[PDB]
Amino acid sequence: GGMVAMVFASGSHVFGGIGSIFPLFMMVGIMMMMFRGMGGGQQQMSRPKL
Amino acid sequence: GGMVAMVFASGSHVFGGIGSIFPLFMMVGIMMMMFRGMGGGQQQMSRPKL
Amino acid sequence: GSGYGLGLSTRTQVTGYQFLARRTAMALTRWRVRMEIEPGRRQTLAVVASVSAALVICLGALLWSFISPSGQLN
Amino acid sequence: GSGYGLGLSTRTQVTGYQFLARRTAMALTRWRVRMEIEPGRRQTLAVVASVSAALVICLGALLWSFISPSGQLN
Repeated sequence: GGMVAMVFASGSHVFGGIGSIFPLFMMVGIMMMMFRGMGGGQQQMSRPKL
Repeated sequence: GGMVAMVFASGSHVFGGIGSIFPLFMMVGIMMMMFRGMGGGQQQMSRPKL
Repeated sequence: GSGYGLGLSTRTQVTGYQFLARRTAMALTRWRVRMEIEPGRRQTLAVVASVSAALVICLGALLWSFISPSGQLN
Repeated sequence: GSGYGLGLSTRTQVTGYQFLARRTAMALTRWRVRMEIEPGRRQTLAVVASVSAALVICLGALLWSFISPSGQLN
């Protein structure tokens, strides 16, 4: 967010349409790794069960 | 990408905002169709293990 | 007759026939059916790859035409 | 003898040494080795968190430096 915001203060406003697709698509890639990061499960232990 | 790029050189520049949401959502569908073929099993025969 | 004519057929019958065709085809050139590896397939696919690359470049050139035509002088 | 010098090593050996290092470090200050809870880890992690937070605020200052500089006079 900072990397993008710093460009707007310069006035180049290169984003929008053609440019925005990169940060837009790039954002999904980061979320997709954390999902793989949380892998596994189904052990089924929890405070309400105990 | 070629279909999209071809419209800009013609000067219609219809993309950006409202319009760009289609190829954006569309791009996810193609990726989703390919990844579905990957989940075929749970076994390993990688070179390192052989 | 039993197999004569032009009746219906199924998908499993299509691959089955092509398997016998490859096996009997290499039999004419290599005189053996061991078929450890099947190079006929590869030699065929290689042609398919060549033509596809040609079509891709051909289409790549058409895309360039719309991006930069001849009337743009001076 | 064996074990001496700069030989090769593996990743399982790196954790093994850290396990013995913590257990002995605990024995010097608490004189017991039960280690039901391992407080050295947490106290260390608290420092790392401290250092990380300082750097995060620092970059925030760098971010504002480009957004609203002091050079915009007159």
